[PDB]
Amino acid sequence: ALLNIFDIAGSALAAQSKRLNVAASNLANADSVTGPDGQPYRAKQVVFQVDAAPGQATGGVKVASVIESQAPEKLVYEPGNPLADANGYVKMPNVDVVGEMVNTMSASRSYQANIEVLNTVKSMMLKTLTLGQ
Amino acid sequence: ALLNIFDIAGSALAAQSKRLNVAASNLANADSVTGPDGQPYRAKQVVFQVDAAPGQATGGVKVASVIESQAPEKLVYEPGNPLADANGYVKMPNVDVVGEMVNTMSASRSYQANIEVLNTVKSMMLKTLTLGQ
Amino acid sequence: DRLDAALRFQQEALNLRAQRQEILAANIANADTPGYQARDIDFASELKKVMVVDLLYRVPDQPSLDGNTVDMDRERTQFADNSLKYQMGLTVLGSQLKGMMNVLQG
Amino acid sequence: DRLDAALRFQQEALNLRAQRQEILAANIANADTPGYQARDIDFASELKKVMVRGRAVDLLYRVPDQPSLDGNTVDMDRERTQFADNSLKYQMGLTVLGSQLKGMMNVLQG
Amino acid sequence: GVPGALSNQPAPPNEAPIAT
Amino acid sequence: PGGVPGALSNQPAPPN
Amino acid sequence: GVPGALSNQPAPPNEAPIATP
Amino acid sequence: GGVPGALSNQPAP
Amino acid sequence: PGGVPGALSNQPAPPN
Amino acid sequence: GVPGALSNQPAPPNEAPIAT
Amino acid sequence: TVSFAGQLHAALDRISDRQAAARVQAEKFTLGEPGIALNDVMADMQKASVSMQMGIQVRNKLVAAYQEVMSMQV
Amino acid sequence: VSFAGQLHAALDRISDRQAAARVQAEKFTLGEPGIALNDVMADMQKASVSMQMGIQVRNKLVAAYQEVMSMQV
Amino acid sequence: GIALNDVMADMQKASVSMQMGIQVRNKLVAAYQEVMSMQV
Repeated sequence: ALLNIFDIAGSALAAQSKRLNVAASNLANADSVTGPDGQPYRAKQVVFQVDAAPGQATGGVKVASVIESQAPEKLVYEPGNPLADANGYVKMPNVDVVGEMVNTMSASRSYQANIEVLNTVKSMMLKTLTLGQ
Repeated sequence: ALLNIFDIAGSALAAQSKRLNVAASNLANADSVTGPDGQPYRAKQVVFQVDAAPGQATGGVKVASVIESQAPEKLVYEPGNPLADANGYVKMPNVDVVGEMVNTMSASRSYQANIEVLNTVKSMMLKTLTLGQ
Repeated sequence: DRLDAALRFQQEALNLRAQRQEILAANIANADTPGYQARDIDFASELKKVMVVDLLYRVPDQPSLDGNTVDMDRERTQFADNSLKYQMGLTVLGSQLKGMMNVLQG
Repeated sequence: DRLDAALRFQQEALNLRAQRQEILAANIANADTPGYQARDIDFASELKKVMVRGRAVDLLYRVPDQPSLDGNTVDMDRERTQFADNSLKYQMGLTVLGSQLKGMMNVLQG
Repeated sequence: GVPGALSNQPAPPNEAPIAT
Repeated sequence: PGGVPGALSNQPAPPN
Repeated sequence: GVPGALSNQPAPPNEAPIATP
Repeated sequence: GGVPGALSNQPAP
Repeated sequence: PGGVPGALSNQPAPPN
Repeated sequence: GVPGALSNQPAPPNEAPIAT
Repeated sequence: TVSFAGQLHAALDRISDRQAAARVQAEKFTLGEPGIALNDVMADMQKASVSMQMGIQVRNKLVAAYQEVMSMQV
Repeated sequence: VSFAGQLHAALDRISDRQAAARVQAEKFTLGEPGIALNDVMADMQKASVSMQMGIQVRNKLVAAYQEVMSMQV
Repeated sequence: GIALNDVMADMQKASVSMQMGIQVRNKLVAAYQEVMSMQV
């Protein structure tokens, strides 16, 4: 379907968009006490894999799944909350602020770099077709 | 012997396309952490050789092989990510973004130059075919 | 006519590229409609069918709240690719017609 | 004459496209004129009338999209889109008419 | 009719009064 | 026919 | 399967409840 | 060979 | 003997 | 030799060391 | 029972119906009727042009052959 | 082996080259992997050049035949 | 192999030589027929 460069750069754009979405969702839920069921929000992470279609030669980036972080959930002593345990510590998400801003900046700069790569390739693509005519 | 220019410039175009593809693959995976085998993505680069069989004076260019770039793997301290080292040193690819962008630009320019060579050569072949007429 | 048989493949490819271009632009235009599904066609299978259309839903990537499954990046890349392939088909068809012409000119 | 009849359609369509381009340019030039209702012509019906009767178009008002306090009907997005489409169709008419004339000329070429 | 169609009759004048 | 274009004809005015 | 593939089935509606039903 | 060109159709068929 | 074109062979290489 | 001229002997391999 | 005049009439008909079909397709596309595509219009016009060039070249060859035969002396 | 045989061989070679270029172009338009646009465009270029060569050879050959048949005996 | 440069040049040279032969033979044949159309 897609040309190889198109597929690689578009996969890069989609992967960076997914990472930015995960960062934004984490930054929104930084102060959430409960979900829809009664469990604390867990910071999400996105794992980049190389989609090496040929044997070890090249390939874009794919995202296998969005994993839930395994870090000590923040404990805040609020015994009056219905979600407090026997000891009374309500669970707050493990979303760090600085890491998510850094992730947003890095995802934006990778997105823009891949956009520039596509823009650069495009002129050569259109100029290839003048070879025959 | 203007026909050999077709082969020379076509080989050059194919080699520059392969180089641009490899550079774009490296750039799109600068943020990757995992490969299909779990290994960290290693930045790769093509090798250019003169496409001359033994006894041939000058030919085009050919891609001998794709080799892993020689650079230290970028160590990141994240001993919370499921992928880690003994001391929590996540290994990230050694992609130098500026180098890859410059490589993409250079490949595009060389590609366009070879296209111009092919165009003017075809024009000359037609004019030669209109020798006496 | 034998002239049709020679130019049938490129004409059908060009028409299919134009139709898929229209479908992709419709996907772009209706990006903000809540509940709109992103539709597309499988170019190779439909080209087989015409040489010898049905719309297939695009697999959503991110779940939106309004039910819109149109992704900007994917369809922008597909739109650019379809434009490039339409230009390539125009080039090939024009080259074939120009060759058939210079065969006759004299 | 038959040479007129065979070439009449594309010439009349080209003239109508030129007139409608003039009307669209008048609509765009009047984009800030208060109390100006955007005008246009229906190309298909006018061309059918031109062919059937023989060679004063009916200027139909464009329905407004959104109300403006100054009474200006000209919607610039629709006007730009129709201007681009009209220009493209005018190029098409030029190309087809030139193809017909060049086919006749190549027939006459001995 | 359609917001961007063609009609034979001018659109009615639009006025914005302060109070009705 | 027409009038001032822009600012003076795009604000609510008293009847007159 | 892969995001961006082609399927003959529309995706299920995207509901996001605020409380558990 | 091992590396497909940038201007080639997606290796993934 | 050719080599890697572009960035790798135009940056100052290590001594050995 | 004048740059752009033609000579039958190849140019020597050039190197840019970091430390002498 | 073959007929050279009949064959020429059939060939001229083939060319004329091809040209008329392309012309009518352009007619409908200019009139704004849905279902007609610009690339198809251009391709059909170019096909008609190729067919007419075929006819012109065959005419040239036939006329040259006839003139050379009739310019002979018995 | 003979002049007619050589002309038939040249026509077959030119047609085979043109058909190969066309088949590769159709394969690329099909979406099958491994076919690069560079090779398609270069092969179409080569096929066009070969067609033009055949046209020129035909033109001259016809001119020479007309010249020979014009000889007065 | 042989390039268009050589193919076209030899093709033209052969055309020129064939035309020269045709013209010289035509002159010889015309002279012979003029001699034989005599009246003695």
